[PDB]
Amino acid sequence: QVQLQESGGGLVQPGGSLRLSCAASGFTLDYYAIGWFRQAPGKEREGVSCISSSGGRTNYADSVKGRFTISRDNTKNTVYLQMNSLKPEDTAVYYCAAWEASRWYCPLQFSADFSSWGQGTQVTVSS
Amino acid sequence: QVQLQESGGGLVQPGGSLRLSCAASGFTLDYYAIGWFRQAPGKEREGVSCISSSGGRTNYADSVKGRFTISRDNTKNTVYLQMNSLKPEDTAVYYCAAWEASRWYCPLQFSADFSSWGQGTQVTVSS
Amino acid sequence: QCVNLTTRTQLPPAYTNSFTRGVYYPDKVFRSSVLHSTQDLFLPFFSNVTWFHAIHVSGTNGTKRFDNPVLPFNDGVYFASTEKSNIIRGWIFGTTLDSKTQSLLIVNNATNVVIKVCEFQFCNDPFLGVYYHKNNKSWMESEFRVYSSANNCTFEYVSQPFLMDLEGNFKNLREFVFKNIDGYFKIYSKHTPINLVRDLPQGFSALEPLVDLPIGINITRFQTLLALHRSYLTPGDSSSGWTAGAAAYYVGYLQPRTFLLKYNENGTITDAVDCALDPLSETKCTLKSFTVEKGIYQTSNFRVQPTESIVRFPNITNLCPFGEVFNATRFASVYAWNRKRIS
Amino acid sequence: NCVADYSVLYNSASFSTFKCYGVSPTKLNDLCFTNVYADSFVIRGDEVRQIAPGQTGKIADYNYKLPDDFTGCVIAWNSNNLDSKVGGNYNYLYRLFRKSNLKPFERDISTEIYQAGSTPCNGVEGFNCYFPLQSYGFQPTNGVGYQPYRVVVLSFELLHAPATVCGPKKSTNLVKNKCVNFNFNGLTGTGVLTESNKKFLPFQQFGRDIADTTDAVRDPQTLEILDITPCSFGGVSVITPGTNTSNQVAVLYQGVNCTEVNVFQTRAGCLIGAEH
Amino acid sequence: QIAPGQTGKIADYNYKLPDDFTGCVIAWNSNNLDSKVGGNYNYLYRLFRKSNLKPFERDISTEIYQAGSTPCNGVEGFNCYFPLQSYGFQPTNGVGYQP
Ligand SMILES: *[C@@H]1O[C@H](CO)[C@@H](O)[C@H](O)[C@H]1NC(C)=O
Ligand SMILES: *[C@@H]1O[C@H](CO)[C@@H](O)[C@H](O)[C@H]1NC(C)=O
Ligand SMILES: *[C@@H]1O[C@H](CO)[C@@H](O)[C@H](O)[C@H]1NC(C)=O
Ligand SMILES: *[C@@H]1O[C@H](CO)[C@@H](O)[C@H](O)[C@H]1NC(C)=O
Ligand SMILES: *[C@@H]1O[C@H](CO)[C@@H](O)[C@H](O)[C@H]1NC(C)=O
Ligand SMILES: *[C@@H]1O[C@H](CO)[C@@H](O)[C@H](O)[C@H]1NC(C)=O
Repeated sequence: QVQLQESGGGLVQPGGSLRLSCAASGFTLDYYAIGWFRQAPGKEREGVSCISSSGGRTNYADSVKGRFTISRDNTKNTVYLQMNSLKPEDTAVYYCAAWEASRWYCPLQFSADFSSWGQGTQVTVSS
Repeated sequence: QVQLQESGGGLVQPGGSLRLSCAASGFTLDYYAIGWFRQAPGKEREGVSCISSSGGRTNYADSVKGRFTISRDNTKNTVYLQMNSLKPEDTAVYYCAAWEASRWYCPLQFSADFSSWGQGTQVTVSS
Repeated sequence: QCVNLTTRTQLPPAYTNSFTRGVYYPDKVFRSSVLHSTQDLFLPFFSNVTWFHAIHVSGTNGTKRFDNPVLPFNDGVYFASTEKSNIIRGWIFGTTLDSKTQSLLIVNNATNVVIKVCEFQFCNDPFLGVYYHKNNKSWMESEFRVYSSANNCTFEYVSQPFLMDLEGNFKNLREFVFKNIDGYFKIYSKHTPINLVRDLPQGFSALEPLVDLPIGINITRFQTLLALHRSYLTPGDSSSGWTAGAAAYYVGYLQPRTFLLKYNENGTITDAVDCALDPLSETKCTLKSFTVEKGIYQTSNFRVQPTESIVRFPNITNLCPFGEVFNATRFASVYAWNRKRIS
Repeated sequence: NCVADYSVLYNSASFSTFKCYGVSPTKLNDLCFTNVYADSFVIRGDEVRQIAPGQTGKIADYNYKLPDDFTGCVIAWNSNNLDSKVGGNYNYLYRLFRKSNLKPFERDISTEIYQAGSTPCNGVEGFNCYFPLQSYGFQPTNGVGYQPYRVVVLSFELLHAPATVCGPKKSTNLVKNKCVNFNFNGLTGTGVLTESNKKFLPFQQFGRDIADTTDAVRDPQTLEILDITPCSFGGVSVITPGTNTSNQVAVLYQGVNCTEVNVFQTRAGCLIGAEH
Repeated sequence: QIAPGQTGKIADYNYKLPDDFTGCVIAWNSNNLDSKVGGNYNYLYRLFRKSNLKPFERDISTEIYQAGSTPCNGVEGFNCYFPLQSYGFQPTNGVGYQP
C-alpha cells in the first residue's frame, strides 16, 4: 500500500516559477531520503535535487543551482521542490523517489538504489 | 488495419486443379471460422466451403463435395482451398470471409454474417 | 556400451508384508528418553511391498534373466535387499531415463561410489559386466554397460561404498529410503545381518541418514542396477548365475504419515507407532504414550462428509422479454435509437 | 560452504532494486543460513515490480509465483549497455499464454503450443494456437520501461540445521563453567556451559529435552558437544523480626546451594544473615 | 463498427461507444425480413454532422447541415443537404449491403 504521488505539474512560461509536491501514503516519509528526478525527451533520467531524511543535507544538479530549492515537511509527510527562473531545457517528466543511504557519509551527492518511485508529473516550459 | 487478402486465382482448364489462399494481416485470423464464398455471373453469392476456427469441423456445398478440400495452415495465419476437377460451373469471383460461430453445435453448416471480407480473386474455368 | 538382453515378458507381480520396517531418523537433533510425533513421509506398518528376484528362473527350459523393471518413484521409495554375493550395484532415477531429461545414477564398485547427474542416454537393460581376476579373486572388476552417452553433467560425488563387500547362508539386509524434497535427494541407510528368514524379518531397525544431495532434478521412475556374473554371449545351462537368483530385493512406497517415535536414553530409535493402523495406535497417538490403561478414551471425532454441491433456482415460463425484442416484427430507425430497459 | 559478504552488494549503489522480505538488508551479514539460492535473469522495467511475494502479472503468474511467506532479497540493476544490441536482442523468450498459473518456484520449459480455442493444435501453432514463447526487442534506444534489467533473487533458507553460509564476523574463544552470552552456529542465548557425556550421531547437531530451548549444542571448530544450563535464578525472600523490634534482616535464596550467591544452608535454599 | 473504441459514420456520427463497455453486441441477418423487392427505404442514415457524438447520445434533429459558408435556414440547395439518406435494402443485394 506504499504510494508516492507527484503533483503540481503543468505548463509555464520560461522565466516563470512552478512548485511540485510529493506525498506519501501507507508509510512515514520522514525516515526516507527523497530525490527529484527528471527525464527529458530523448535523454536519460538525471538527478535534479535530493534532500536527507531530516532535511539537514541537500544536493542539486549543477544545471539548477540558484534556481531550484528542495525541502520537506516531516509532520505533513511531504517533500517539496520549488522551481524558479524556469527554462526550456527543463521540460521533462519529474519523479520523486524515496530511498536510504547505501554508503557511509551524511551527504546525498552520490546516487544509489531508489526504493520507491512515483508515477511522475509533467512540467513543460515553452514560450 | 484488419485485412483479408485472397490469392491464387487465374484461368484453368476444366478437369484441372487450382489452389486458393486467404491471408490475414493486422489481426490474427486465428480466433475466427473462415468460409470461402463465390458469386457466379448472374447468380447470388453461395457458400462453397467453410471450416471452423481451430479446424476440427468443416462443411462443403453439395455441388463441390469430393472435389474441393478446405484446409487452413495454422502457423502461417492462412486458410487454403484446394480445387480439383474444376468445371465451367465454378467460374466465379471467390471471396474469403472470417467470423465467429453464430451458434452452438460444432458444425459450421449454417450461415450468418461474416465480420471481415477480402476483395476477392477471380477463378475462371473454360475450355 | 550397452548390450541387449531378452524381453522381460511382464512377470506378474508378487507381494509380501513389511513388519514395522522403513523407519528413519526424521531430524538431526539428539533426543533422549522421550516420545516424539512427526508428520513425514513414512512407510506404513504391515503394508504390501512388491518383491522381485534378482535372477528369476521361470521358463520351462531354464532361462535365467534379470528381473529389473523400471518402477514408479512417487513421494519416496523404500528399497530393502536380502543378498549374500553383491549382485545389486546401484539405482537410476529420472522421468524419461534418456537424453531428453536429466537423470541421476548411483553405482557401487569394489572401491567407492559414483554419483553422477547428467543427461544419460539409457539402454533398456543397464547392468555391470562382472568377471573375477585369474589369480587373486579377492576383489571384483566391473564393466559398466549402464548408459550409452553422457552429456551436461552438473554433479559429481565420491565416497565410501554404500554396499559392503559380501564375499554360505550369510544373507544380509541393506535397507534404503530415497526422498526427493525441495530439490534435495536424501538417503537413509542401515545394514543388518539376517539368519534363516527368506522375507523381511520381524523387528525394528532405525535407518540413519547416510548422505544428502543437492541434485535438484525431477524424479518419477527408477530402476535397479544388477551385476551380470554370467556371460550374455553364451548363457550356461545352469549354475552360471548365482543359485537361480536366491537373493531378492523388496520395493516399498511411502505416503505422508504421522508417527510416534520413542527415543531411548542413548538417543536411538527403539520403537514406533503408526497412527492410522488400528484404533489402539490412534489412542496411543492421542494419549502420547506407548502404554494405554484400562478405560474409555475419546481419540478422534467422526464426521460424515458432504458429496455433490447443489445450486438451485426457480422455474417460471415468464422471463425477460428477450424473444419479444429479438424476434420483434419491426425495429426502429438507426438514427433515432429505441432504448428499452429490462428489470 | 562459502562466506557471503552482503556489504559488497548492499553498499554497491549500482543495483536498481533492493527488496528484502523477512530479513533486514543491513543484518544479512549478522545472521547466517544453511543454504541460499541465486536466480539471475534479465527482465524489463515495468515488470521488475512483479518480482515479489503476493503479486500478479504475466511473469508473476505465468512465469514465477513467489509465495507470500518469502524470506529473501530481490536484487536488480540496469543492463542497457550490456544486454541490448542495435538490431534488437531476441535471445530471451517469454510466454503470454499458459493453461494455469505456475506453482511456487515451479519451472516449466515445455514448448507445447497452447490451444486458445476448441479443437487441438497437435504440435502446430495457429488458429487458436500459439507458440508459447515470444521475443523481446531489447535495444539501446528503448525507453526505460522497455530497457533490460538484470535481476538476481536470493532466497535465504532458515531451518534448524547446520549453517553452511555465514556472514563476516569474528569467532572468539570458548570459556566453560561460567555465565555467558553464547552464539553457536547462529543459535544465540545466555547460559552456563558444561562438559556432557552424551553422544551425538554424525548428523546430529542440537539437543532438546521437553521444550523449544536447546539443552545441548555442538562445537563447529572442534568435534565436541557441550550441554547448556540456564544461569542461576531464584526468588529473594527477606526475613525480618519486625522493624518495631529491630532493624536487622535476613535474606533467603530459594532452591540454590550457597556457592553462587552467618550462613545457614537449608533445603529451602541458602539463608544469609540469620544465625543457626 | 458496433464495438468500443471504433470509428466510422455509425461509430462517430451515430452512436459513440465508450472504451469501458461492459456488455454484449448481438446481431443477425435480416435479408428475408427487412428487405423488399422495390427496396426498403424506411431506415434513414446521416452522413454529415457538426461534431462527433457523446457516448449513448441520441440526436433526432432534422436540421439541414451547412456544408459551405452560407446559411441554409432549413432549406436545401448549394452546399446544403438534409441529414438522413435512405438505404437500398433489397433481397438481391450483397451482404455488405444486406440488412
Ligand atoms: C495385500 O495383498 C493381499 C494379497 O496378497 C491382499 O489380500 C491384501 O488386502 C493387501 N493389503 C492391503 C493393505 O492392500
Ligand atoms: C516432473 O515430470 C512430470 C512428468 O513426468 C511432471 O508432471 C511434473 O510436473 C514434473 N515435476 C517437476 C517438479 O518438474
Ligand atoms: C545404551 O544404553 C544402555 C542402557 O540402556 C547403556 O548401558 C549403554 O552403554 C548405552 N550405549 C551407548 C553407546 O551409549
Ligand atoms: C417448471 O417447474 C414446475 C414445477 O412444478 C413444473 O411443473 C413445470 O413443468 C416446469 N416447467 C418447465 C418449462 O421447466
Ligand atoms: C512498637 O510496638 C510497641 C508495642 O509492642 C509500641 O508500644 C511502640 O510504640 C511501637 N513502636 C513503634 C516505633 O512503632
Ligand atoms: C552445593 O555445592 C557443594 C559443593 O561441594 C555440595 O557439596 C553441596 O551438596 C551442594 N548443596 C546442595 C544443597 O546440593
